[PDB]
Amino acid sequence: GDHGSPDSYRSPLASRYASPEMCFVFSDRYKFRTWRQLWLWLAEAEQTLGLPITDEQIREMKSNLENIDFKMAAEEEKRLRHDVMAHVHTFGHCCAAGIIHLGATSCYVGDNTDLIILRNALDLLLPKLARVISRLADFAKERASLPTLGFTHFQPAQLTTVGKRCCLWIQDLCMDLQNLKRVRDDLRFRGVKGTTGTQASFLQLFEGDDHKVEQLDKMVTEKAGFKRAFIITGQTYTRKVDIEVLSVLASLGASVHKICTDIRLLANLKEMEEPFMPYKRNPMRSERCCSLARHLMTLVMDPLQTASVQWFERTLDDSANRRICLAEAFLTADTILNTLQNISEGLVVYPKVIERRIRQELPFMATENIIMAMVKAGGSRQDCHEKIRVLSQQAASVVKQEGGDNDLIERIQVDAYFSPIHSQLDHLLDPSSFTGRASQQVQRFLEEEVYPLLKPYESVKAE
Amino acid sequence: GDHGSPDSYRSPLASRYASPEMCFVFSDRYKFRTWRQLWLWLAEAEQTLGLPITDEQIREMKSNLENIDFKMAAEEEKRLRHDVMAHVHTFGHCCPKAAGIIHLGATSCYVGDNTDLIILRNALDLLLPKLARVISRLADFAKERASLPTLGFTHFQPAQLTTVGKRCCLWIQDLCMDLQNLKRVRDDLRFRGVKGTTGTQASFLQLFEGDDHKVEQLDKMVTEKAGFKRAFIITGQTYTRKVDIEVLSVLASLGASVHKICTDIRLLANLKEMEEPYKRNPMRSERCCSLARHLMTLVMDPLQTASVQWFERTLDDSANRRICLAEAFLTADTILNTLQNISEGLVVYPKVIERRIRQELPFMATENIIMAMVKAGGSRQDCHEKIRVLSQQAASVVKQEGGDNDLIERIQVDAYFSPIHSQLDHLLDPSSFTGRASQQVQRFLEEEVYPLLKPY
Amino acid sequence: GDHGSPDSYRSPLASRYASPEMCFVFSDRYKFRTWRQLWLWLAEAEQTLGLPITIREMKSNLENIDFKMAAEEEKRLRHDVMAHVHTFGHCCPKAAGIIHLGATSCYVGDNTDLIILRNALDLLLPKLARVISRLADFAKERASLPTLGFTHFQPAQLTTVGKRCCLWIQDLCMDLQNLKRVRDDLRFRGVKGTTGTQASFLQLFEGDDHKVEQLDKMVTEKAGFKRAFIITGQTYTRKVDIEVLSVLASLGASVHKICTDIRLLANLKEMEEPFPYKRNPMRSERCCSLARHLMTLVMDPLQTASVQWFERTLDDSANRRICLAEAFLTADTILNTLQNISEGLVVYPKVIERRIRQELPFMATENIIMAMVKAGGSRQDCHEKIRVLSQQAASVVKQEGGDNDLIERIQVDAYFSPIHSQLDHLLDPSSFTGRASQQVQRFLEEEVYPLLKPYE
Amino acid sequence: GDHGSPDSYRSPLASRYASPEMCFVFSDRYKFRTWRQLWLWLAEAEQTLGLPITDEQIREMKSNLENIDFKMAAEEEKRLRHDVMAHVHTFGHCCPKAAGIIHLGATSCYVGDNTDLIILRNALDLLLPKLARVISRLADFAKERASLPTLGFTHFQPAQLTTVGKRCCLWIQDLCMDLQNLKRVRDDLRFRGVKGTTGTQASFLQLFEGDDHKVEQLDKMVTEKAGFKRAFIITGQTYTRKVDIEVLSVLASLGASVHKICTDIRLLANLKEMEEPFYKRNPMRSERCCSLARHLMTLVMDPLQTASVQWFERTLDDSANRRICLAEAFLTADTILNTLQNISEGLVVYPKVIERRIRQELPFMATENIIMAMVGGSRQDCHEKIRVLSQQAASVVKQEGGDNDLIERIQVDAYFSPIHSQLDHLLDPSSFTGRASQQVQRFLEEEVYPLLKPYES
Ligand SMILES: Nc1ncnc2c1ncn2[C@@H]1O[C@H](COP(=O)(O)O)[C@@H](O)[C@H]1O
Ligand SMILES: Nc1ncnc2c1ncn2[C@@H]1O[C@H](COP(=O)(O)O)[C@@H](O)[C@H]1O
Ligand SMILES: Nc1ncnc2c1ncn2[C@@H]1O[C@H](COP(=O)(O)O)[C@@H](O)[C@H]1O
Ligand SMILES: Nc1ncnc2c1ncn2[C@@H]1O[C@H](COP(=O)(O)O)[C@@H](O)[C@H]1O
Ligand SMILES: [Cl-]
Ligand SMILES: [Cl-]
Ligand SMILES: [Cl-]
Ligand SMILES: [Cl-]
Repeated sequence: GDHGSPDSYRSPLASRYASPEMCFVFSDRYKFRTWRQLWLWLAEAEQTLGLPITDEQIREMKSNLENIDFKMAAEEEKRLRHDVMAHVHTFGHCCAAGIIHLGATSCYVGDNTDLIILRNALDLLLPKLARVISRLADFAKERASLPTLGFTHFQPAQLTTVGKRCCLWIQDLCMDLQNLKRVRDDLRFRGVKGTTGTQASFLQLFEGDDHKVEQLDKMVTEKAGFKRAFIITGQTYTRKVDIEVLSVLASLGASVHKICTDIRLLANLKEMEEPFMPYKRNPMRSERCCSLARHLMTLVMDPLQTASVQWFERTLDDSANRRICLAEAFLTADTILNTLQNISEGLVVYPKVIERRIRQELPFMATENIIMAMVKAGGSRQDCHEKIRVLSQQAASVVKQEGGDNDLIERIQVDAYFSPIHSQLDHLLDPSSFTGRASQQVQRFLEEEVYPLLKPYESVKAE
Repeated sequence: GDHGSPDSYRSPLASRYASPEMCFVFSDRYKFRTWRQLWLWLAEAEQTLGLPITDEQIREMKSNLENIDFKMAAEEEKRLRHDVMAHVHTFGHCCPKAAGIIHLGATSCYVGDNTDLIILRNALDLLLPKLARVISRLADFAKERASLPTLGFTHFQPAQLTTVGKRCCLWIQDLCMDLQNLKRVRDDLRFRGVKGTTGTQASFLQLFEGDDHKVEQLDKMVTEKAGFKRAFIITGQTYTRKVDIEVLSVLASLGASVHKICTDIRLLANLKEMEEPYKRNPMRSERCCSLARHLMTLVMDPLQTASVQWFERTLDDSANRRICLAEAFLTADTILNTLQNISEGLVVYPKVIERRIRQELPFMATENIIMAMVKAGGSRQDCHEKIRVLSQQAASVVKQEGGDNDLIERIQVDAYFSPIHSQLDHLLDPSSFTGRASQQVQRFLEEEVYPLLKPY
Repeated sequence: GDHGSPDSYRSPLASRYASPEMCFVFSDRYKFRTWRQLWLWLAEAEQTLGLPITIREMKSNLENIDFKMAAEEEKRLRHDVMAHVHTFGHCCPKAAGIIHLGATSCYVGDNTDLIILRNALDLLLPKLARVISRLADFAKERASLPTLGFTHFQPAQLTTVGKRCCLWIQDLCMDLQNLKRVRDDLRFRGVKGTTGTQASFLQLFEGDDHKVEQLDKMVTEKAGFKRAFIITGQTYTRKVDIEVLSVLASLGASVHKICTDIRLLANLKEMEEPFPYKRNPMRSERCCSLARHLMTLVMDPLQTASVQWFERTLDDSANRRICLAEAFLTADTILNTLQNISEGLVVYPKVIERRIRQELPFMATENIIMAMVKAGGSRQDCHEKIRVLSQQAASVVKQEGGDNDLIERIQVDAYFSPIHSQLDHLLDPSSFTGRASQQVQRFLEEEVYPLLKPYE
Repeated sequence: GDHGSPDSYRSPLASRYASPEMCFVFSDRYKFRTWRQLWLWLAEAEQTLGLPITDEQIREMKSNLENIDFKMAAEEEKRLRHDVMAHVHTFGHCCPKAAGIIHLGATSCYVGDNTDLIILRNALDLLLPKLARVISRLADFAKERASLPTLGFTHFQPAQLTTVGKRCCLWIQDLCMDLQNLKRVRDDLRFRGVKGTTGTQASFLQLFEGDDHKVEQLDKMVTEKAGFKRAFIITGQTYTRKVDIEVLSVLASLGASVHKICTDIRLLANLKEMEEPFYKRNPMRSERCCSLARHLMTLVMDPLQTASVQWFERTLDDSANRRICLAEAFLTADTILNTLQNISEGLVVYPKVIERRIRQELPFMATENIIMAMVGGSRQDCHEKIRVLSQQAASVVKQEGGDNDLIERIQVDAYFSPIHSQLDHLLDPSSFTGRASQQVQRFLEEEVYPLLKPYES
């Protein structure tokens, strides 16, 4: 087992889905290395502020951040039924021992690690989402002027373009990118707060010096790479934070489910397919994204409920739930972005299928323009409307009652009434003349909104 | 290793929480051995109904149900991008004589769906006795404490006395509703059987040269081999994903029951009236609420999934079900194992309970005091007013001074209540305020609980 | 006015969606009438058990509800049940003293909610049965009409229009069984006192437990319920609300799936909702919209039950006013709308036929190979030859936007001369539907009609 | 009547809970007045950009924005089975000159969607001041009570003392995050504008005879008339239903905050340490807040599911759901904030009840400082001797239902002779509250007051 024995349950998010990078962020090695990192930082800062901590103690700790004895820690945890003290012991064993965790409570490691993990998990998602957006934007640009049947109520509607529709998709994902970046940036550090949030043990440690306590809190926050620490906590950071993070993943799920549902419907229509020659192909990656996106939406109710029933300075009914929902929300989001990147790399378009479908539907939407051209030729709008209405009903009935191709244009051609227009008919039915401002909209959107958001991710010159 | 390297995420449900039995039911070994079992049962039934399958082919399959080369299946899935096809191939590799007849006529869901149904039913069967055992233990506690008065709480404020056992029956009753729900869903679970790519059995009909009777026989025979009483007549490719709603909905409701019970226990621990088996934290109860919450959340997965299945099925159910079905059962198992341990060891502190009743009961006793004063030949009008002023004073000592409730002491030295003084002991006997609590416990256990547990 | 002024928010469920019958079940008039009806049943039973009571000015004033007075009382007391005892007592001067004799507020509040829930289920059941019956008529009508099967919303082994309708019918039949079980299993709260201990009643009957049990039996029987709880706190267990809204949520999932399928078939022009060029399946869209809210709402009672403390907390009350009515008014609307969709549902066989003509040839190549082998050809060779023609046809379709000409390519090819005479029969769509039509028949005879018989 | 007759279901959110102002924002009068406002603005802008619309047509529409014939609209809707077309016809009745130009070029969503956006923003602007007031009132209380020791609770068991004001800061902090969220969502809300049937503006482009600049300017002009800084460039028929998730998710999070705060107050009410403003009193307002906050949380699943299954340029399966969830979420949030303002206005505290509970629990928390004070004694010996006294004190409390007599046991014991002199001082409750008071002062100065300064009036 690197994901373990097949003789016991193994989470598919670990064993089947998420990237090894995100799997590692939520691994026990990452967690426990981070606990040691935090104890190292507490030591460093406690020394600076005058506590009795030698340079030598700080070096032996720094030298053993990664040398974690998991068999030992498991045995100690089993005996003490307390994970942090088990790790204090184990870290002391290879180390500095008497001053590890000096003055701190358990959440100094547990809760601050959770915050580092959440932020690092966001930092993994962000470039992946930007890559998907960038890949879709290339597609939108390429296909900006390609007419395609519009759909409202999934019924034929005013033509759009393949690239304009792709912009609906991109825009939602751009809102996600802004949301994730905001949440990542605004995440605050718990810091040093004590059992109930009052910093009592640290205040005793610093012999009543409130300013040394405030300095320590700022120092560990800065070492952890956070710009801001909470002033106010109970035992832990407010679980409202977990709602904020999972809500943004839930809304990302909704965007992806919509996008991948559209692609599935386009695949049925044979207009677009997932990246690669068999005649029948199933949109399995999009089906998978929808399946996983749904679980992201579902999971938002976990942190909403948890926060709602936290009592006072903390109840421990948050712990098991968070171990599952935070890790699994991010493993799920990771998988979805990885798959969606793959989807976005070489979407297959069939312009001749799209054209055929337009040829079958457009004439029903062209009748106003035909009416205008007759009236421009000095015809009667009224008479023309009545006549064209009857031809259209007849064409529609051939389609449904006979299962034939649409013959409206043929009907108009052999009708002498429309003789003043027969020479304009090809021009009047040119699909590019029905797509409104779709291509211009693509260009403006990409220039004004999409590329500026992508500029921090970019990662040839005139000479 | 067994649970994997510490360099990946490892589910807490596997490594921390659930029993080995439930973890085994949701293991890849059990899943794939069951795929092979289903292929064996298909071959046996098909041979019986006249298809060209040999005893040697059958013996080969039977001999290799557990002999699963997980490495080969992983490689072949990477190549084929199809999990069932990968396992058909892998099973044909260790069963070369049988290779050509494995999966004959079937679509992938034949093994996938039917195995999930077998797993769901077996998971229900592990839960049901554990739930019965929790109910039995709480029933014993309820009988033992049926007559033990305790302060009633409405709005979490002092109310008409109950008994420790009577309150316990609130917990038990919800859990009995859960036992009944789980049993009904278990007994009512139908097998998908043999249905074909779109549910029409077209492949099987062709194999049997248009003999509809043989197709129906095949469906009956695999169903019976699988230990199910009934198969669907109607399916698309999959069994209706409405089934997953039915199963996870009863688990969600069980989560709500547990969350409430364990909330009350956590409050009782604050009150120092009851504890789980000087600072002592109700951590098992906290863990149960925490996991019960997840059980409730998960119900939204199958509701959504079934709502957007298109036609004879879409594959957007598959990843989701891999996550939620196992998680729901592992979560439920864990709660019931933990609740078993809580139920085994509940400690009651009667002296604390009695102290609290003595602090609160005098304020609820004023009516009784009036009636005795009245029957002694006193003014219902005047006795109310006299007692009300003493009560206002006593209430101020409690809230304004943080003092003990001295309402009875007040009445004892007030001569207007002379007719009543001899009776005060008896007028404030907490046993006389519990209404029918203890009788309710006895009737409930005899009429409702014991009969439900008799089968376990 | 009847739905109020347009200058405030008015629920669309009342003003736009639900039937007047369902609206009236969740009306204040129905609610407060039932309060008085309960008060009459309480006084009647109390008299039969010998309390001091002679009932007719109560039975007189069941409908004579002075809403103006009651609102003034409630402002004054900030307690709805208190307000209506005073009001009913105002118009009932002869009985004011004996109204609510012994009871806590939940005697009217909670039992009325159970009466309302059961009456609401009783409005839904016939509606659901009727929809099922209409869909069954349609399934039988179209049992043999071949239609393109769909998995992943890609072409798959043919089904029939009627067989696909059976997928929809089955999910609804499960809903009908669920709704009937919950209706039949609903227990009355009866007479239970403030914390569930019947202390006030025990007192009233001077310690006679038997009479308290009898009273409880009597009011339950008067309310038309078979069974009361033995065990309650102040209220019936809010687990009941989970059981009810969960079955509604599952109904929403069924309906959302069915109406999604209809919307897809509407895009394909194979089906249309009953009678401009553009035809939109707006009733099916509305059903999906509302079904979605029905699934959403299950999280309300789940959360509520999970955080009820001890013998009850009042944080259930506002929530239940919203979610219970809304769930039933939503479900009423969906059933009404779905009935309307079923009535005149339009099928276009020639559209269905044309699409099968475009897709079936790609699924027919195995049968053509078999016919050629039978004519003494190589399986392998024939496969290669038909593969090249199939790729040509697929390119016409996807690369050129043409009609599928595979059958024509085979017809004009001399290699396939041994089966040219058989092609028309080899491509007969009815020969590709497997057991679809027989399954419709078996399902309707064994499962649907027996289920509907009781609703005849 | 005003909320309708008692013979039908009447939403309790209208009839029983929400403020009349929020009820008005989600009323039909407001909705259909706003549809008319949007039609007028469209006509003004189109006229300016050169379409054949006259001043008297504009004046006619302007004169009739409130003159809504609801009976006629209902009859038209029963006839047309379409709400926007019914209202176009009905407006055209009271505006006969303008009738032919009402809705020119627009699709139905031009009024429906833009009105919803105006409504969401106006609803957000009604909540924000209410939330600010709650925060202010709690901040006042937190400052007053900043140094009042009270038992800390983890796992709802005795823990290191906090203060009444510090604990209040937990509540205030969550609500400040809500205030920031609501403001953000409000400020970032974009207008749908003029987009056409599938969002391509084809109809407008043709009206302007192919002049893209005119189409772009029309969209800008209506957006500016509606008081929005920014319009979408990209839409289908509708604004993206992701917007509805963004708004209801912030409301759901506020529900979570409120549920937690009011759960704490209900627990304090049990302990008799704090009560809601004016012997047995029930925290019924806090209970109702929890009840409604729960519904606000539940509602988040509606928009999530809706957005997830919107096909292409839109499907109509959003419409009925949005009629219910958007109004209800806001009417629920309104009610909660109205009630919470009342709860926050005069919280009752009982210091002597608080003090007694601290006296019962603090000895068990003070044992470390006793050992420190003894340690010129022995850390090992003092710890073993103090342990047995704590076992004796704990069994009195639990097994015998008595008062905590640990301090007495120490006082009588000759061993602790050298510490008896300082025992009162060692058990001073203010010495156990850590930095609670200072944390409150810094929080209020740094984080809360600056957030509230924009709401001074
Ligand atoms: N106040 C606390 N803060 C942090 N961890 C705790 C606290 N109390 C107990 N624990 C430990 O945290 C872990 C919780 O386990 P679980 O419920 O499985 O997440 C166990 O090791 C507990 O012993
Ligand atoms: N119609 C089908 N029935 C069963 N399994 C399928 C079907 N189509 C594809 N699969 C396979 O099902 C698995 C789905 O993977 P996941 O989405 O990760 O659960 C993949 O290996 C697919 O190739
Ligand atoms: N124990 C109780 N049983 C029944 N109703 C109560 C109880 N306590 C208060 N009430 C009333 O129940 C109603 C709750 O209103 P709401 O929270 O708006 O549903 C109010 O009129 C309360 O005064
Ligand atoms: N494409 C559309 N855009 C806006 N409204 C529409 C559209 N199609 C239909 N409607 C109308 O929108 C309303 C939807 O009503 P409901 O489904 O009850 O919310 C009905 O009056 C419909 O006729
Ligand atoms: Cl700390
Ligand atoms: Cl099968
Ligand atoms: Cl009662
Ligand atoms: Cl528009």
